[PDB]
Amino acid sequence: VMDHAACMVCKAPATTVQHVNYRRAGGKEIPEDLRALCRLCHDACTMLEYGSGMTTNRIDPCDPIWRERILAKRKEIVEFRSRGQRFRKM
Amino acid sequence: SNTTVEAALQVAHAISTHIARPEIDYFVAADDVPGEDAGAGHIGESMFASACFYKYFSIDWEQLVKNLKGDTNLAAHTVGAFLLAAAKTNPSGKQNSFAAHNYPDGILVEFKNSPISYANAFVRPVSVVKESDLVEQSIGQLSNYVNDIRLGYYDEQSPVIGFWFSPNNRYPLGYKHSKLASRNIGNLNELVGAVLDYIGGFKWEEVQKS
Amino acid sequence: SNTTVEAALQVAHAISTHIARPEIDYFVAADDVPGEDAGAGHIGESMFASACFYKYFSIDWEQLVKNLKGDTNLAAHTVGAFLLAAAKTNPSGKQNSFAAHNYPDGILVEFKNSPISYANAFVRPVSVVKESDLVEQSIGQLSNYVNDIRLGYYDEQSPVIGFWFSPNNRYPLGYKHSKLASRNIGNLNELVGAVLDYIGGFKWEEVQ
Amino acid sequence: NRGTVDFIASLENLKEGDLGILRKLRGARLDEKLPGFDLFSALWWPLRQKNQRAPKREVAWLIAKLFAEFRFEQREGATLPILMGGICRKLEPKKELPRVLARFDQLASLDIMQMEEPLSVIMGILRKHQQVCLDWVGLTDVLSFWEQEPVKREWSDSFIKAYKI
Amino acid sequence: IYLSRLLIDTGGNPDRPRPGRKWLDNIYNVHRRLSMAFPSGLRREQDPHFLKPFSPNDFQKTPFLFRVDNNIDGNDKRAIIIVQSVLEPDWDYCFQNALDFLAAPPETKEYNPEFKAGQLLRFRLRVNASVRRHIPEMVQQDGQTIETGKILHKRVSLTWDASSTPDQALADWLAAKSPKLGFTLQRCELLQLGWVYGSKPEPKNVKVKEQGQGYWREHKYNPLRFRAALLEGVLEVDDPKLFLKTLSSGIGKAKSFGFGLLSVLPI
RNA sequence: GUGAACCGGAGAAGUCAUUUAAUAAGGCCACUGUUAAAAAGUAUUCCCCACGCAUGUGGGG
Ligand SMILES: [Zn+2]
Repeated sequence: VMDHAACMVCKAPATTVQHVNYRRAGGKEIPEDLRALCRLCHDACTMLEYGSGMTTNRIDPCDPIWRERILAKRKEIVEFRSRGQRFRKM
Repeated sequence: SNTTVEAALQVAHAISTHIARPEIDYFVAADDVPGEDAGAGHIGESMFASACFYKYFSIDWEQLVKNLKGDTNLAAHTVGAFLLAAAKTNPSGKQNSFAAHNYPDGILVEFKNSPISYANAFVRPVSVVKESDLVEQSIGQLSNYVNDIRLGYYDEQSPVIGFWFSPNNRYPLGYKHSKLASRNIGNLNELVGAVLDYIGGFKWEEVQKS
Repeated sequence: SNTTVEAALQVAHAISTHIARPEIDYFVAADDVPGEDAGAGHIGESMFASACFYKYFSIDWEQLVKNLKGDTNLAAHTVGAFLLAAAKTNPSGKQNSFAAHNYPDGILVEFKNSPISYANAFVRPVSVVKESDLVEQSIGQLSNYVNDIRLGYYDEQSPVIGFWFSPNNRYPLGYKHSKLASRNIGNLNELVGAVLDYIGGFKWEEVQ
Repeated sequence: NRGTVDFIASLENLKEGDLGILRKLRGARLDEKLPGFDLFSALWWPLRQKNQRAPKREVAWLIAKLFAEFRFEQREGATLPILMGGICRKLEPKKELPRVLARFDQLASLDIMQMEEPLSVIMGILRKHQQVCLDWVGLTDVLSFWEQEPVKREWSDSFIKAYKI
Repeated sequence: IYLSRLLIDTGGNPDRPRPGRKWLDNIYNVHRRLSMAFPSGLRREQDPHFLKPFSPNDFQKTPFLFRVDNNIDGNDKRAIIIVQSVLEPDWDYCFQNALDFLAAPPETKEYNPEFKAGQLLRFRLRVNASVRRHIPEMVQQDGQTIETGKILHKRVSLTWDASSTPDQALADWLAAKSPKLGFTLQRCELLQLGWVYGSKPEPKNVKVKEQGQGYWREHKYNPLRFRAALLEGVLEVDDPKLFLKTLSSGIGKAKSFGFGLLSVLPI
């Protein structure tokens, strides 16, 4: 509700939330530690930090340095994804 | 138990015989004007821009009879009512009262034992500038293809013929030399009577009840 | 025992000669009684496509008689009725809602000692021009590839004889002024009889 | 654990097509090919969002690829050091046994990213000696908690106990 | 004033993600995006790349009118959005992170419409067939209950007599109010009659946590249903000082959700 | 403011030289994804506010 039902980078109806600072988790986090995102952008963010070795300071989508890589990963997802596989798995 | 009942009617997705005409652009009004009741604008064109459509139905008599558990006259009434309904019904609203333009320009009732579609007559698009003879050349293409198929895939065991309806307008006497046409009909009720006569020998005006 | 029986017929996956354009038919289920009181997205997704397919069968004349234990007349009847059924049957998948009982506009029957598939004709997609249609261009490219194979991998001991079927000669095997097949045929049962009497003197009357 | 057991059951629930999808991706990361990412996400994410102690993404990806290429039925009491000890006490102790021992001991100096290929070598040795069972859950837990000392101590102790029977 | 054009791909491969086509599922989403296409000065300077959180109070609330129709361009299906506003829109700032929403780049043209008496314009218009009934609350309860008693005044869809046609009914519904907005209709042809659906979030105050500072806010989604009627025809003009105000504003209620846009072509 | 207090085991050093893991193997035989649908001839459109209240007009999400 703090972000008015909008994904942060692509400005679409947000359906998930991505953490930035991980040193509050387990049920003690603050609303300023979390950023709202949609499915495509959060999947791109998950791809961008798989084996990057980030422990406590993860990807911040509001940072204007991570915009290009997120956009490129989003373009790759749009070009190569298959909705049938995801619909079949669930 | 087996709740599923087998269908006795197959209907194809009705496809046009020409390319899809684009609608009128409205973003161009800020930059220019078509003129003072001139073209690309006030042309009239009767009321609107129509579109020719090719429709296809395939009713199987045996499955229809076995679906109703006998009652052969009721199935005949259903066939006649379905044909009359399909002739003069618009798919959406705005029901016609009496306009005579809702009547189709061509019906080809055939009595095969194997279903054949003539949709391949319009693989080559029917391009024209004048919409008056667009229907006429569509009937011409359909006539050429039906002649080709009916004398190319022809077997001697079941040589069958059919009927045809038009408003005696788009050359109904003069296509394919009336090899398939046999009875040429200009009336809807007379065509339904002919179909009911060929099927079992009934007539449309006789049976209207259970 | 050896329950394995090898083969007599090979069928390839039928593929279109052009780039496919799949579609979605957005269907909805209209209620009969007013008073549904449901306003949401109740639309559905059902898919379909239209294409021009290239099919390729192959019947081994020997090893079919061998599987039939020397019954040459039963083998001839099998070949003839297979020709009939493959020419005049389509898969019964969603035919009650699409009704696409279309008939082939060209059949090419060959007799040769080694199997060749002309599916490499349509490696380039068949783009449609305004002057022609899809089927005519497809038959033209097939004729091009058939002639190039005929004058290419060509042997002197092994002759090749082929027919060419089209309804009322609507679509001849179009390749300039060059006629490829040895006998153009405009009827189906006539070509079935021609193949049957090439096979060694079988007719479409007593074998059934 | 329970996330590991559910993950292994889900992996064994796969069919030949998805196993081939995972098999085509050996030696690759997770953020490279979309079908592999989609399959692994749809197999792993509900378990992670349900169980807090589900295996990490890298460990689960490694076990998924190893199961794809080296499909072994899940059984309890068939851990990797036990089978390596059973195999190792059948060769001559002069040439082959030091080589296999060095191959097994290389794993202690590797982190979890650079461990698909030595584990593939060990499982190829297992497959060459007609093995059809493995403990995937215990291996997954050991890989999840790897940089600690007691886990490596138990690994080597199990190897010694299998070797000196 | 200005007219803007957006093109969206409707066909394409249906097994791929198509976020441009999925955007047209909710009309509140369309309205919100078109509102985000109106930056408010310092928002551009503070956020040139549009990455800070979206705030409705940080954008201008000037009204605009838009219409979503469909067309065919040679051999492809397209969805056209025509946006009519009063300030210059900024489509560069709006879709700069969503270039894949639009199949073609947006266009904008200046509109200077004025027509003296004697113009037979050809018009297209999608109205909201809405009416406030005097007795719209019978409380038709469901289940075992069928009739309880309460009364309120609410907006509902237009209804016509069973002996009449929807075409003529909508024609007289438009002609009844027509001299107030300043035009005379010669032909009125009904082309469509349907519904428009959407959803909207609303904050709700669930209980305060330890120093929650203004309760804990949770989103709750409420539906939006409209009855839409699209129609073309030919109309004359009279009192152009009234027709210009008719063109500046919309016709009928729910003007902010795609309705009321009057498209006129001079003839 | 204690067998304690006060208190350096320190300086120094190439493990260098030599080495193909080589010769070989078809993953083969079998399989409909079938049965279904109006985005439209309705009888309540999910909320707020100006007016006098003859199945009322205007304005905003
Ligand atoms: Zn997003």
